[PDB]
Formats: sequence, C-alpha cells, structure tokens
Amino acid sequence: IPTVIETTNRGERAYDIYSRLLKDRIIMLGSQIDDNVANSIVSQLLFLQAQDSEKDIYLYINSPGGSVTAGFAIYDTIQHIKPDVQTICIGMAASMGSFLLAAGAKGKRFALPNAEVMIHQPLGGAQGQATEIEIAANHILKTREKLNRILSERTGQSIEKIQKDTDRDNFLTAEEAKEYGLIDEVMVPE
Amino acid sequence: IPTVIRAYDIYSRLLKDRIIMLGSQIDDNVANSIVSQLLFLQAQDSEKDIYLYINSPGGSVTAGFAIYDTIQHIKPDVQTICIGMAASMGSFLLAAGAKGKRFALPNAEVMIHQPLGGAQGQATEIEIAANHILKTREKLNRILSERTGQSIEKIQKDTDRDNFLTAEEAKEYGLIDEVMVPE
Amino acid sequence: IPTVIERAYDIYSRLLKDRIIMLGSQIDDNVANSIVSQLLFLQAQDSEKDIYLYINSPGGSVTAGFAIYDTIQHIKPDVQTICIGMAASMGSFLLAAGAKGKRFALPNAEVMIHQPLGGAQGQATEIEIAANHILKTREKLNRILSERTGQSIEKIQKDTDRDNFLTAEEAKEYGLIDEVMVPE
Amino acid sequence: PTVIEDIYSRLLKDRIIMLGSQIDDNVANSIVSQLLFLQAQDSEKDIYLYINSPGGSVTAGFAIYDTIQHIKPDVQTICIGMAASMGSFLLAAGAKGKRFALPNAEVMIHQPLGGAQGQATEIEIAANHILKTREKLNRILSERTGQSIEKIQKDTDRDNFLTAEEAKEYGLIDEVMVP
Amino acid sequence: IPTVIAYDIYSRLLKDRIIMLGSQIDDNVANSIVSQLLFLQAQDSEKDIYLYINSPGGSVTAGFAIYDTIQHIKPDVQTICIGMAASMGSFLLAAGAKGKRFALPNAEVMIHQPLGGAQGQATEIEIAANHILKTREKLNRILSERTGQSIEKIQKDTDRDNFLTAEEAKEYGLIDEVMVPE
Amino acid sequence: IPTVIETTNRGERAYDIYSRLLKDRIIMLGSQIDDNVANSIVSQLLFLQAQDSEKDIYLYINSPGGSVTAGFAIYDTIQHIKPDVQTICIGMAASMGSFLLAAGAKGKRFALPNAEVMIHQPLGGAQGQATEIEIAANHILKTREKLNRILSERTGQSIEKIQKDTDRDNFLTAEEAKEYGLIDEVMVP
Amino acid sequence: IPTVIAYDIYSRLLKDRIIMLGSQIDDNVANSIVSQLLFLQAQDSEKDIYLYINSPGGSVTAGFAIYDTIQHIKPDVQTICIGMAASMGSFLLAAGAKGKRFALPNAEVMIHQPLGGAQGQATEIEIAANHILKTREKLNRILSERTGQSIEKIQKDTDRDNFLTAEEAKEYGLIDEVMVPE
Amino acid sequence: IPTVIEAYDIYSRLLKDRIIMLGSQIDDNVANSIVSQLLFLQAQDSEKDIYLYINSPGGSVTAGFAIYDTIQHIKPDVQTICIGMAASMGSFLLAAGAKGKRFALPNAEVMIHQPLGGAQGQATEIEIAANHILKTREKLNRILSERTGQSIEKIQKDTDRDNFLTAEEAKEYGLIDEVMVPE
Amino acid sequence: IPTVIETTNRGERAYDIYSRLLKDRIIMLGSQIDDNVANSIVSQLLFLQAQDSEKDIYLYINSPGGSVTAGFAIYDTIQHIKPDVQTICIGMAASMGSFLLAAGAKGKRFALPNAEVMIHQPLGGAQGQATEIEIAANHILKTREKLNRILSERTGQSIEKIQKDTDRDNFLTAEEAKEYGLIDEVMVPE
Amino acid sequence: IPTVIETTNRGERAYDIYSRLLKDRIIMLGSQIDDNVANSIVSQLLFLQAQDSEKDIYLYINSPGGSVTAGFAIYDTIQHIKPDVQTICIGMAASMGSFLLAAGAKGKRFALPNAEVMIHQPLGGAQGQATEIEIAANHILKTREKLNRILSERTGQSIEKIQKDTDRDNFLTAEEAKEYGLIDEVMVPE
Amino acid sequence: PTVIEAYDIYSRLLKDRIIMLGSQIDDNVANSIVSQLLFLQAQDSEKDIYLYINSPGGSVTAGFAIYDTIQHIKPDVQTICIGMAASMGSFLLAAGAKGKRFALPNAEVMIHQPLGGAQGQATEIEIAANHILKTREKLNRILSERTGQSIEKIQKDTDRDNFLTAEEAKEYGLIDEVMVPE
Repeated sequence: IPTVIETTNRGERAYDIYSRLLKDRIIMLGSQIDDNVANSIVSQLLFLQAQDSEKDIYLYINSPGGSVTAGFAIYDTIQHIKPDVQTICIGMAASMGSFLLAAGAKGKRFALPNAEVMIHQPLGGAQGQATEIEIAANHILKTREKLNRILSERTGQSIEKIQKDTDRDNFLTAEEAKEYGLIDEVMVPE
Repeated sequence: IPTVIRAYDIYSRLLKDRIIMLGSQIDDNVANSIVSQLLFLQAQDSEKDIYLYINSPGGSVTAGFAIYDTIQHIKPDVQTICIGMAASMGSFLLAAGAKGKRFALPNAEVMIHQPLGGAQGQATEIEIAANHILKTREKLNRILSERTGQSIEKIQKDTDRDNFLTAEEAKEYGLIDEVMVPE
Repeated sequence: IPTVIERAYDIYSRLLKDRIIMLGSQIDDNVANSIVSQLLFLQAQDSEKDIYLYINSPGGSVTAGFAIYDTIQHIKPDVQTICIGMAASMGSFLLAAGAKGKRFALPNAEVMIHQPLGGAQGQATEIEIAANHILKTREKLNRILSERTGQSIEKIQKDTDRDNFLTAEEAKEYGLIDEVMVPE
Repeated sequence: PTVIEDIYSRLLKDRIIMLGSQIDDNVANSIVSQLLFLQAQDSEKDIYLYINSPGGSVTAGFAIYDTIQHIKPDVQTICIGMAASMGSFLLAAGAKGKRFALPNAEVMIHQPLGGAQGQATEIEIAANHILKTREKLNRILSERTGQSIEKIQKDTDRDNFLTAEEAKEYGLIDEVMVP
Repeated sequence: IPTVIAYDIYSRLLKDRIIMLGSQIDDNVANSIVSQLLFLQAQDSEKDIYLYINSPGGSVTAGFAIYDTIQHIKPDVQTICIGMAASMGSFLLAAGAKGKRFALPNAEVMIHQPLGGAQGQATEIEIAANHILKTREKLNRILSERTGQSIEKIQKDTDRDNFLTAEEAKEYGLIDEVMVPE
Repeated sequence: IPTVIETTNRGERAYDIYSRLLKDRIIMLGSQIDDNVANSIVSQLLFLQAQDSEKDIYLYINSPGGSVTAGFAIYDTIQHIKPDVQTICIGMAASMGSFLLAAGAKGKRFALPNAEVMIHQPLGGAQGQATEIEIAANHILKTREKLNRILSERTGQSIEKIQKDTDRDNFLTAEEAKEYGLIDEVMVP
Repeated sequence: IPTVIAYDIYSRLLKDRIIMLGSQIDDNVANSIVSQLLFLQAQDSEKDIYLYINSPGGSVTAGFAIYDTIQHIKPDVQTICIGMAASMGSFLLAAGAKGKRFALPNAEVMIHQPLGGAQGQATEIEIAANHILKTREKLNRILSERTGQSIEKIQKDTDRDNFLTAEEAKEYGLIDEVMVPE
Repeated sequence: IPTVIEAYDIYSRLLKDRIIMLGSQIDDNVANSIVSQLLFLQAQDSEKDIYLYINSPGGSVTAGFAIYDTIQHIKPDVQTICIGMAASMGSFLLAAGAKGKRFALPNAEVMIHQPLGGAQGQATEIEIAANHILKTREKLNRILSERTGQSIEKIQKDTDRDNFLTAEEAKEYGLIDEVMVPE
Repeated sequence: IPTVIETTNRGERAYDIYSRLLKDRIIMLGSQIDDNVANSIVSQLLFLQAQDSEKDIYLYINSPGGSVTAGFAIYDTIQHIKPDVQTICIGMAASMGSFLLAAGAKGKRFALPNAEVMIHQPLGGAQGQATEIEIAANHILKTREKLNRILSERTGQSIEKIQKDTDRDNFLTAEEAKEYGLIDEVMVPE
Repeated sequence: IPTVIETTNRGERAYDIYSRLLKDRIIMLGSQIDDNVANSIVSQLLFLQAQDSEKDIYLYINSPGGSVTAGFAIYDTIQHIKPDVQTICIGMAASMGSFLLAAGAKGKRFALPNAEVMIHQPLGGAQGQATEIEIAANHILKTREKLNRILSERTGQSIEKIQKDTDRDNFLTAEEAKEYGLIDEVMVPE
Repeated sequence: PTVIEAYDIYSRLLKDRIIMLGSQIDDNVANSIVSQLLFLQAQDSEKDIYLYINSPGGSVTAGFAIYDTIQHIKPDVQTICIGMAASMGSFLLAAGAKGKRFALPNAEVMIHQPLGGAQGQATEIEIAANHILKTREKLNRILSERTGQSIEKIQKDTDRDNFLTAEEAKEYGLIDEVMVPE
C-alpha cells in the first residue's frame, strides 16, 4: 500500500493512498462486506459527516457483496447521515454491493461503462431440528422480502419483478442497471 | 462374527428362526437389508410371525419409512422387541410392530424427538427444505398418533425436545404393549 | 449380509432367484453395471416372467441411470418397479421407467424430481460445451419423462426447476406411478 | 485360526462366549444373538461368559444384561483380565453363585461418562438423562452386590480399582478361581 | 455383487460370453478384460464375444492392450454401448466387429484428444509432447480406419469434447446400428 | 523492500521504492490482478490525476493477469482520467496483464526487448443446476465478447482473428506484440 | 475379477501356462511371478510358458529376480508385450526366449536409464551414486547381450526416455516379430 | 495371489515342495509366518531339505534372529537362494543357510551393513539404547564371522557403510557357496 | 536486519543495512527470483539511474535463480539504463542468477574465489490436452533458445556449445566461470 | 528484542541491542546459516569496512551451521575487507559455524570455556536419473574437498587427518579445538 | 505495554539493569541475553546485574552460552528465581554470584539430567550417547562447584526429575537465601 506525500503550506505530511482519498471524502468499498468492513465504513461515514455535513461523500464500490446485516449497517448509516453519498461502481457490485450501489443518492448513482452488476436472492444455511430450520427459513425469507421492498422503493421496479428477476443470478451491464434503476447514469469517459 | 455349522453366521441362523436383528444406525443399506429379509421371510412362510429386535440410535427417516412400509405390506405379523435403546427412528419402528406384540425389556430406553435435517443455499431452496422436513414431521406425528392413540398435539408437544422414556413410560405412552418380565 | 442355504446364497441372491432386484443405493456405474448384469441374467433365465425392481435411492449418475433405463426397455420381460423409500433424481426416472400398470409406491414412499446436477471448469468454450451437454441431457430427461408420464414437456420443465417432492399419491396424479400398494 | 471337525465358533459349541472387547452396539448385537442361539439350542445347560472388557456404551451393556436375565439358562461370568465399569456390571449380572474372577483379574467400578453440547435446556435434558442412568446402574448394582445404594454412590464417585478378593468382598463376584 | 449357483453375476454372464466394461480403463481393468478375452477364445474360437461398454475411458495404453487383444483373437467381438463411451471407451466401441457395434438409443459417445502431463527440463517436456502427439496421431489414424472418416475430420472433431448421440455416432460410423428395444 | 531518504527545500523523507516511483508518476503492476490490486492501482491513478491532469502517467506491467472485473476496473479508470497512461511491459503481460498493456495510450504502449505477451480466453467455471451452469456460461461468453471487442478496438485486428488467436494460450514476443498491435513500439536502450 | 469353475481368470490362464504381468513391478509382484514360474517348471519342464507384459516396470532388483528366474528354469518363456512395456518391463520383454519375443502392433516400448535417490553424507551419496551407476552398467550390458546393439549405443539411447513402436522395438532387437492379426 | 486346484494359493502349493518364499521386509509377522512354515515342514519330514528363496531388504534384527534360530534349531537343512536382493537381515538369513547350500542367482545383489536403531529421552536411556545396539552389532558380527570365515575386524570394517556385493563378490566373501548357473 | 544511523553532517538518517548499501548504489539479489523480487530490483535500478546516470551500479548476486520472465525483466532493465551495472557473485549464482551474473557490464562481472556458478536448461511444467502440451513445449523451447542466444552473446561460446553444456547441471568454479566467459575476473582478496 | 536508548550531545537515540552491538562492530551469527542470514552478515561486514577499514570486527558465533554456499559467502568474512575479523564461539559452532570460526584472523580466534565445536562432512542429497545422482555426488564430493583444503590451510592439520576426523560427527571442547587449531586461545574468565 | 518518560516495560527494566529470562532457552533468547549482558557490562563494569528467571530451561548449549558469558563479564550478576527454574534454568540460577542467588518464597526449582536423542547407525547412536554423557558430566561438575555438593550426590539426585522448594534449594546450595517480603 503506497504512501503519498503532499505539501500543505503549513507543513508536509504522509498519507496512505486510502487516507489521502479519505481526505477527499472518498470511501473505498473494495472488499467483501463483513463486520470489520462495515465498522470501518460506518466510522468513515460518521467522521466525514462530523467534519462537513453539506459536502457529498463518494462511496466507491468494487465488491462481491457479503453479510446482509453489515450491508444494512452501511445502508442505515448512509440514510441517517445528512450529506449525500454518491455510489460509483468501479468494476463489480454483487449481492449487497449492488444494494449499496442502489442505496445512494438519487441522481448520484454511477457505474463505469464496463462495471458488472449482479443481483441475486440471499444465501444462507439451516441445521438441526425441523423447528430450527423453520425459524432460519422464515428469517431468511423475511430478509429477502425486506431487501426486495427496499429495492422496489429505490429502483421503481415492482416487488413482483424484483422477486422474479432475483430468483437466479441476474448479471447486468451498466446500461442494463441504468434501465433497471440500480444506477442513474453511466460515467462518460472523461 | 461367529459361525454355526451348512455354515451360517449367527444372524443367518437366527434368520432361520425368523429373527431379524437391528443393531445399527438406519441407513439405505441397513433398510435395504431389513426389507430384503422381510420379503424373504414372507416368501418362506406368509403365516408365521417375524420377530424384530431393535437396538438402534435412529437413522435416516426415509429408510425407516422403507422398513415401516415393508412391515405393513407383508402378510406375517412383525413382533418388535426393544433390547437396549430405541431412538426416534428406532422408536418409530418399535411402534410399527403388531398390536399386542410390541415389547421392551425392563431396562430398555426409548427416545422420541422431531426429525433432524439441514439446508444450504438460496432462500427458495431453504424454504423447500424446511417445508419438506415439516411435512415429514407431520407424517411422523400422524403415524405415531395412529399407532399410540395419543393425539397429534400431545406428540408434537412431547417430541419438541428429546424425550427419554423408560419401558414402563413407553407402555404408558402406548409405544409398546408389554414389558417382557424375566422368566 | 445374512446367508441362506450347500446352496449358500446371500439374501439378495436369494431374492434374485425370485427375480427381485434391490436398487437400495446411490446410482453409479458400479451399481448400474450390477443392475444391468442382473437384468441380463434374469432375461436369460426366463424371457416371460416379470422382473421386480425395488427402488430406494437418491439417484446419482445420469448415464448410469440411462444405462439401466435402456436395459429395462431393451430386455423382453416386464420390469415391475416398486418405490420402497426414496426415489430421487434418476431413481424417480427409473421408477417411471417401469412397465405400464406395474409401477408402484408403498403408501408413504416419496418421489422427488429435479433438473440434473453438473459442473464445468476451465476455458469459456469448455464451459459452453459442458452447458450445451447438460442442457441436452435435461431435454432428453424431460422428453422421456413426458412420454412415461403423459405430462407435457413444458409442465415437467416448470416442475423440475427446483426439488419437487411428491408423495405417492401426488406421484400417481403426476403419472410417475400407476397405483399405490394398499397394505393387506 | 480355523478348526475342522473359527476358535470362537468352536467355543460357542461348548456354550462359551468371549467378551474380549469394548461394548458397543455391534458387540452387544453379537452377544445377544449368541445368547438367543444358545437358548434355542438348549434351554437348561449353563452358558459361560468370559469377560475382558474396558466397558463401553451403557445401553449396549443393558442390552446384554437384559438378555442374560431374560433367557432361562444360567449365564456364568468369568473375568480373566479387565472388568471396567460396564464389564464389571455384566460380571455382576452373572448367576448367583456363578460369578468368578481369576486371581489377578482387575475390576473397576465408576460412574457413567457423558457429554452435552448446545442450549441450556438441552444440557439440562442430557444431565437429567445421565443422572437417571447413574441411578439405574447404582440400583441394579445394589441389588446384585447387596451393597447400599449410598455406598455404591460413594464408591463409584472416582475410578475404584478392586482386586479379585476385593470384588468378592464387595459382592461383584462369588468366587476367585483357585488354579 | 450377487451370487448365482457359485458364480458371481459377471462370472455367470461370462459363460454366455458376455464381458462387462463398467469402469475406467486402467491397467488392472485391461489385464482383466484381456484375460477374459483370451479365456473366451480358448473356450471357443468360432463363436462371438459380447463386450458391453459403460466407461469414461482412461489409460490409452490399456485401451490399446484391449484393442490389440480383440483384434488378435479369432472370434468376433460385438461391442454394445450401454450408457457412456468416452475417451478410449469410444475407441473400444469403434473397435468391435463391423456390423456388430451397437449403441442403445439413449447412450452417448464422446471423442476427444488424449490427456497428458509433463513436468520437465525443456528436453523432457519436448519428449513428452512428441510422445503425446504421436499417440494422438495413432488414435486418429485408427479411428479413421474404423469409421471411414478422414483423419483431418477426426482431428478437427476431437479438438474439444464432442458429445455424440447414438444417431450421431451411427452417422459418424462409430457404430453400425442403434439397438431398438425388443 | 528498501528505503530511500530524499531531501528537499524543507525536508528529509524516507520513501519506500514504490512511493518514490509514484512521486515520479510511475505505477508498478507486479502481481496478480485481484480486487485489492485493482483498488490500489485505481486509487493511485486517481491521486495522479489529482496532482496534475496534464502530465503522463506510467504503468509498468509484470503480471500473470487475473480477475477480469478488477482488470476492467483498472481499464475504465485509465480511460476515465484525463492524463495519458503509458503502459510498459517489464517482463510478463498475460491474461488481463496484456489487456491492460493494450489499454495504454496510442503511441505510448511499450515493451522491453525480451518481454513476453500472452493472450487467451478467460478462465472460469460453473457448478450446480443446469440453469445455473447455463447462466454462468452465458456470463463468461459475454465477458469474452466484451474482451474481444475491446481488444479489436485497441489493436485493429478483426474480432474473428482475435477469437482464433485467443482460443489457446498464444505467446507473443515483443516484436510479435508490436505487429499484432498490442503495443506500439519496443523500447531500445 | 471373474470366477471360472472354482478358479479365477488368472488361475485358469495359469492352468494354460499363461502368466499376466499387467502392473507395476514391486517385490510382491516379483514374488508372485517367480512362484508362478517355479510352479510351471514343476508341472512340465518342456512346455513353453507365455508371459504377457503390460507394465510401467518398477523395482530393478525385482526385475532382476524375474530375469534370473526365467533364465534359470528349463522351459522357454515367450514374452508378449501388450499395451506398454516400460523400464524393467521392456527389460523383461527382451529377456524372453529368442524367436519368442513378441509385441502386438499397437503396443509400445520405452527404454530409459534407472531412477534412484540418495540422502545424507557425501560418503553416502557417493556410495549410492556408485551403486546406481553399476546398476546402469549391468542393465546396459544385459540389454547389449539380448539385443545385439552396442553398449555405447544403448548408453546413448537410454539417456532420456525413448519410446519405440513395435516395429522400432523389432529393429532395436527388443522383440523378434510383431504378432499381426490374422 | 493366483490359485491352483489339485485349492491352494501359489505359495501354499510351493509349500508342498518345501519352498519358502521370503519376498518381503522382515517384521515380526513375517518372522512368525516363516517360523510356522519351518516348524510345519520339520513336522512333515525331518530329513528332506527345505528351500528358502530370499528377496528382501531385511528388517527387524529380532525377527531375523527368530528366523535364524529356527533354521538352526530344526533338523532338515535349509537351502537359501538369493533371487533379487538380500540386504540387511536378508543377507544374514542368506548366510544362515546350510553349508554348501547357500546360493545366489547370477544377477542377485547382497548388501551388508551395520544395524540401525534409535534413542530418545534421558542420557541414561540413550546410553542403554546405544549399549544394546552395540551388543547387537557385536552379535551380528560374530555370527557373520563364523558363517563366512571372515574375521570380526574385517566384517566390522566392511559393514561400517553400505557394502553392496555382487554374487561373485558374495562368493569370495563366503556369504554364498555357489552362483546358480542357468540350466 | 540491523539498523545503522550514525552519519556525518546532520546525521538524522537511520537506515536498515540494505538502505545503507543502497546509498552506496549496492543492490542485493540474495534470494529466489520472483516477480516481487524482480520488481524490487527493477525499481532500485530505476531509482539509482535517476539519482545518477553515470555512476556504476553494483549488483551482488547470491540467488538460486527462479522465474525466467522475472530474470528477463531484470536483464532488460540493466540493459536499458545508462549506468553500468557491476555484478558480483558472492556465494552462488544458479540458473537465472548465473544469467544475470553474465549480464553484467564487460570487465565488471566478478565472483568471489569460492563462489559457485551453475548453468542449466530451464524448468517447466505442462498439464494438457495434447495441443496444450505442444504449446507449452514450444514455448519452453523458444525460452531456451532465447536464453542460449543471450548467453552466447554475453559469453563468446557458440550456441551449440552452450546447448551441449546446459543439457545437464554444470557446476562451475569462479575459475571455470572465468574460462567460460560468464565472469571477467575472480576478486583476489586484499 | 529489547530497545536501548543512548545519550549524546547530538541527542537521545534508540537502538535494538544488535544495532547497539553493531555500533561497537559486533556481529551476532546467532542462527542457522541461510542465504538471508548470510546476506545480513555480508552487508554488516561491508558497512563496517566502509566506516573504518583498519579497526577489528568481532564475529560472535552460536550457529548450528547451515547452507554451504551461504557459509562460503560468509567464509571470506569478506576477506576482501582490510579489517581483521575476530571470531568467538559462544556456545555452539557446528560444521559451517566451526568453518567460520576457523576463518577468523590468526591469533584472534577464541572460544569461551564451556563452548563446543563440531566438525563433519557436508550433508546433502540427490534424486532422479543415474547421471543426475552422479552429478550431485561429484558436486558434494568436490565441495567436501574444498572445505577440507580450507580447513587444512587454516588449522595446519593434514587433509588426510581432517578427512578421517570429519567422517563422523566430531565434537570438540574449546581446549580440543585449540589443540586442533580451529581456535588460538580459550577466553580466561575475566 | 509502554512507559512514557517511551520505553516498553522490558527496556525500562533493562535501564535498571534487569534482564528477564522468562521463556524457553533457545539460541535466540541466548543471543538476546548475551547481547544484553555485554551492553550492561559496557554501561557500567562495577554495578551488579539482575537476571530474573522464570523458565522451563531448554537448549544446553544456549544455557552454557549464557553461563560462560555471565561468568566472564566483570560485574556480579544477581539471579532471582521468580516462579520456576527447571533444567538449564536451575543451572543458570546456580550460575549467579555467590551470596546473590535468590528465590521467591514459593518458586520451584527442578534439577534433572539432560534430554537428548539418537538416530541412524549404531556408531552414530554411540557418538550421540557419548556426547550426551559428556554433557551430563560437564553439568554435574559445574553444579558440584557452584553448590558445594558431591558429584555423586548430584548424579544420584538429577537422575529423575527432582522438585525443590526454595528452602530445599537453599539447603542444596542452588540459592543463597529466600527473599522474605519487605
């Protein structure tokens, strides 16, 4: 992980590349979603909301998704904080990554032209007694209905369509995700 | 595994007396063996009673239903005797013996509980697995209610956690008809 | 496995002398090789007596199942099929493959139908080749099952998407069996 | 070794049964089958059970106990090396006056071994079952030995190693075989 | 494996001059098939042998041992495809007597180039590559003789796993007839 | 990794060798391409655009390639930023490594005389239900069409030629990669 | 492994003085083959023995055990390469009786120097190298006797793995003729 | 292992001819089997010779002395024939044969070495284990000295490292009496 | 790896021993050659060429060799830069290390009196369909021809002689490496 | 490994205990010898010659030996260097460690009273074809001849005597090592 | 943990001249100990050094390293047993300056003969045995001189594991007094 040196007209200082990007208000979501990752993202979004409650935040998303509860943590923090978070799919947004994509400010969800979006129903596991498997199934089905309903709200597709389309793994190009409504536009190559 | 001289093993010699031994987990290969023996003993004499000895930790539910269905389909009555342990699929086979002819030895144990399973993968697949194991539990509770005479609600309540019955409690529950007193 | 007699059989060989075939295991090429050898031996013994196939399997290899299917269709004697416990995957296909009017289930056996399972690795064109092969395999299965059951290919296509469990009476209403063996 | 007219099948003709291994459901199934066979052969001649066992499953040992009490022929028990708690339990289960040890045989009595994992309710159910199993074993030992149930409760708390003379004084065996 | 009386099922079928190839072709399998073929030639040199094939193939030199045996012996070896014939299984399917190579209607055939590994010093990788290429040339030349297809067509068509139905295998000339049910 | 201590009008700083090269605007890709490497390389490219939109960036490639999505992340970051990225093959550019080599600016893609370029179709796999295997095959076939189309744009070869030339592991010398159009020029000392 | 009645297939072949060598050569395989050779000499001192070879070879001292047994006994041993004869397998192939070394047309032969290893002290690696070199000398000398090739030529040709067709093995003098199918 | 019916295995039919095949490493289970075969062949006839065909890397020294002491205890002469290799105790059992009746085949090889061992734990235990392996090497060197006619010092020096001997060198050493020339 | 600090002038500069040697334009190549090592060596060469385009680099070689593409990366970098690179074999130069040893500037290849040089043909693996084994063999054979051409130019032996000598492992002393032309002289101690 | 803080008119400065001993020109050869350890030792010897070329270096040996080519990279003690390297055995000098002990300057090789020295022939191995085993055997034997020749010239024992005495593991007390000539004096307890 | 003054706790203890031997004795810790003892000798050649010992012992050559360095440096090294001193830990405990070996009141001291191992040839096992026996004689002799106890008594008592209290270690002479709490 490279270090960047920058002049400040009051001194000179060394940052990690991610910490300099964090000074620009850029958050890197570049790995699977787990507890440690969600804790980091939440702390970064809360620090940045504390520093400046008007300026946008830039969540960069390149992840295979991950834990649904940690994704809901990042979602709820993004909806709680005052400043708008702008989601940019850099190459890959799958599972909760494609949800954290669709979870950004309206008009401010972007993808690079060759980024991949995958939407699919959640994965889980159940073991032991029949009643324990019943409890786990009912919980994962409520989780899927919560995800589908948030997606229907943020995407404008009906819940029946999101149910049908997430049944198997649906791979979207950025143009397909723009026509779906998971993103607002595809970034024109400056 | 000793031999009786013709050169039977001890189980083949007890099969000559129409005795079948269950002494293992119930799986497809054990159920396939027991079903084969039951069809053989039906072909050897369709009248004389079969004697099924159970010391099993339970096992596969579809293999136990295989045995159950074969016991119900053959003409000869199957006397079931519990020797050491009868755990839920063993207890289900114990109940499946002929009425008036289900026995336990005085220190045998019975255990009744709901079926075990699992699921992985998509929410729809976990749904289908849960639905299947719930319908399997309903089918088990229904057959148990018919065999014991206990209500489905009572069996549902009693099977929720592992319920360990003595042979006298298994007679009171109606899982067996008699306790075999030593001669 | 208990012996039964100097004519010392094992229990399955004594059942084979009564023309009983026990399919109580996963279907691999080894069990398919044994089942096909039993079918050919029993055909050689007598071409007009019925065969009784007893099925309790999770299925297995599709090519081993088709080996068994092709053998029971090819040989002259009728094969009665009797589901004893589970008939999943190719086990349900071999259940449905029995002679008409001679496909049975015990009163609470269960039948499960699903699409075939496979995998692929390596280059994109190799994955394409494996996908084309497994889709042709699924089409072959759905076609044969549609002929054995009378159910349309579209319906079997819809119903085999996920694991579809059937009771014996649903399997009869699906036409996978002809009747349920009501106990004496 | 094979004897033409195996060594255990030849000894079974003499109504000799060898329990030279851990008690598990396979061993119990085999011993029960041999006991039912020897009952079907001759309902009145004695059966000799030679015991050299580290014990094993409690329910598999109760299978044997209940079979040797159920059948009509007397089962003599003869301890030649090891009788560990389930093996000493089956030793106690021999016919009265017909329980033997060889002079250097080792008898051990101890309480059941057990595990439970998972919910507090499930650990409670397993603890209750193991404590009721210990009560069943202690009661049956009290009847077979004649020792107080409180004495057996105290003595089985830790692993107790008895000599053959000590097992005779305890009442687990009736004689030590003089050579 | 059931007993017939004290044959096993395969030993009884061996009396009808049936051979079952129901497994991967390895040295032990080739050794057995070759011993069976030689025994059946000794029992009667004028009477057909029936070879039933359900195998994924395997070792090329074991398959060539079987091929050379069925070509050296006097009787006609009928080949019947039962489920799969892949790799040297489809080669041994093609090696049966002309007019006596069969598949059942739902069997399938796969033809492809052989599989190889070479860990090496560069001269040793070269030697292994030259050997595997001569092995492919041998296989393609014999397939061309057995099918009547050109060695260029067989080269082009074995380049990736080519799954053939029994109809496609009859069109290719790998079998002479599809055995309709009796 | 060694350190270099470098002086200015204000300072001593102790740089790692890669941080010193990054100060020059030099990015090293000396690794498999995975999401971590994609994120790092993208962040560096963004910081280099941040400091000066006009000056050329240099990307130095010694990679067996890797993930197609991570490589397309790098590719799209190269195509978004204003500054020209020079791509230099230092020893190996295989898989997405040669794709990222072809991603450099027209006239500013280089290889060293003994470098090698390899082009192939992407590797993947599939498991489970026939419908799942079909969906995976469809996805990786669309990914190969994407790669082939972008390579046709970078190199000027027809899609049918790139389709044939990537069917198996095709190894190019730097002079062959120059004739193929994957690079513009071979670096001479 | 089919039965024939109560023989197995290999024991029924052994009744006809057929020995099958369809595996790697280790001490158990050697001890089996040597016992069969001794029993065949015990039953009839004049009738030929037929040794079918399909082997990757293996242990060198096991191969020399087989070699010295087939050279010690009175009856001539016909060797038939089928499939593959590598390493000590092709050495035993050449050890057949003159005019009685055969291969099948698509069989193939490999000749190469012996493989070994050494560990520990310089003195121990020296001792092991000297022994593997004396073993290679012995193998080359015997091959020169049985093929009539020069020992310098065999030393050169065995340096790397050398795969020979049945015709090339005939020209090399490892076999006397190919058994062409009738 | 192939079968011959007059229903033997090939080794048991060779046992009819008094042929013992030592084709495997010498552990206690092999020594037990060979000593049993020797005692049986002594029972069947005490005057006819026994043939021991040796192809082994050797093994346990106590299993080697088990076989050696059985060969020397039984009355009938044991002809030893090296077929492939005789390393370690295999060369020792090769030398154990009857005088004038130790043979090798022309390309067989003999290896004579010092016995391997090990020690772990306390200095006193390592000392005891070393002293035992030294007395084992002494015993081996003495038996080789008397059976080969070489002196203790020569064998001690020559067995210090792995000494491979050709059959001609083993005849010069006195481990074999003749090389079996082909019939 | 010990730190060294005490210095003339401001004397602030604490180095690890390798950074202190890098101050003297000494590069160490004392490990297996891989892309990580090759990228490090290349970066150090580029840095030293930027700092001074005229002073010799000194490259100390104690490596069993390794990856051939990584070695060619190092080779092409030492050939591209303007400053001469002196190569010193301090203990071993096997395979690709002996190649980089021979790649030093003329008159500037050295070995210590007891260093050993081993030349051999490249090592390879190919798991394959027969066309894939053909492809891998053809590539490893082209790689050997490239290596032999370069060695022949750097060494003055004919490419047929290097073909003959590299077929097995050839272990050279420093005197034999001097006679061969892989090094220019053996460093006499003084 | 603990830190030392030292006080100077220039400031207060941290050292790990080994960097503080390196200030005093003390080199700890405290491990098995591998290429990385040899690299470290060679780099230290070079730095210490750079700072002062006529001031003794002290090499402290507690090593189970190691790689022979790494030990030969150390064997010189970079005998190129002008400074005299003293060698002290602290507890163990196993064959390459005792070789490096004997490499010290004459009159400046020491061993603490209760130190032990071991000499033996080099360990190795060979696998593969007969000619590859031959190549490896010829190499290991020539390496042993080289080690015996160096030990002969540095101890004054005949090559025949070192050949006989290194055949098996030979353990020498400090006094026996002085009689052999691997060291000049046993350190008296001060 | 850190102490801002910015030491870690062990570096601050070393500032006092306190060395902790609280770990397995391996070559790495022996090197650390030696280094530290020579630095403390440089810092002041008269002030005592304190070695605090809580170790199961370890390598005998690493212990003899620490020993011979301790008994060379000018200042008196004080040894304190904190909780355990076993094998070479008890040896380094006894190695402290006379009058200045201490134990805490319920620390334990264990003395036993060294462990070793031998493998391979009889003469290799003889050499490993002879070496471990000379190592034991060396240890016994040093302990005899540092405790005032006969070599026969140490030989007899170190045969098995001997566990000493601080009072028993004081009577043995391995320590000079037990530190009463202040």
